[PDB]
Amino acid sequence: VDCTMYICGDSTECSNLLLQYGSFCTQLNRALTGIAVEQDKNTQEVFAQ
Amino acid sequence: PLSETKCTLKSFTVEKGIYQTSNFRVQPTESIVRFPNITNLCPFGEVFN
Repeated sequence: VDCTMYICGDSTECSNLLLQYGSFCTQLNRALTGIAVEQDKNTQEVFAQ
Repeated sequence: PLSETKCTLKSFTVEKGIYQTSNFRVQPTESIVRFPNITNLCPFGEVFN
């Protein structure tokens, strides 16, 4: 999920207000990328041996 | 994109791999509006002429 698009539907003002919260969207995106990498590693370990 | 990835990874050197930098989207040209066909008009003829 794209945090900015999910929180604000292409609203510049909403994005600006969300920016005041910090870097929560970046952390969530990093967590999702790590989850995807973990899934890829899991399937590689399960099958590619 | 090399400099973009350098900004993303907080370093001047980036290792070989894949990294997410940002997101992309397009914008509406101006707008579009669609309304139903004009129905029968009010008989203003018998009122005016």
